[PDB]
Amino acid sequence: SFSQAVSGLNAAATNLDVIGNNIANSATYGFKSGTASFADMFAGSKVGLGV
Amino acid sequence: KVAGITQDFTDGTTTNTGRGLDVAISQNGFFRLVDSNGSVFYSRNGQFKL
Repeated sequence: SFSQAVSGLNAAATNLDVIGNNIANSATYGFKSGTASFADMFAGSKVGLGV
Repeated sequence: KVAGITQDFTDGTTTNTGRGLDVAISQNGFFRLVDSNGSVFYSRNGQFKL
């Protein structure tokens, strides 16, 4: 439906923000890079819910 | 002759919202609520605030 698509759009935005952050901070001296990890959601039924 | 109007308590679709204070029962049940006068009501809408 609309909810799964808008959750996918919302979760593919932090996955670009944390890459833009690394691209920006790839010149400093004490930095440790970061990443994100996703996981699916489920209600009581068998159809999915989003991400 | 129209007999009577009846509801339908089929479970709806759970939809993801994202905010903090929101709950959703996944099987049968209701939340219990009290007015400022003293009667008790039973609800299923789960939007809560302080």
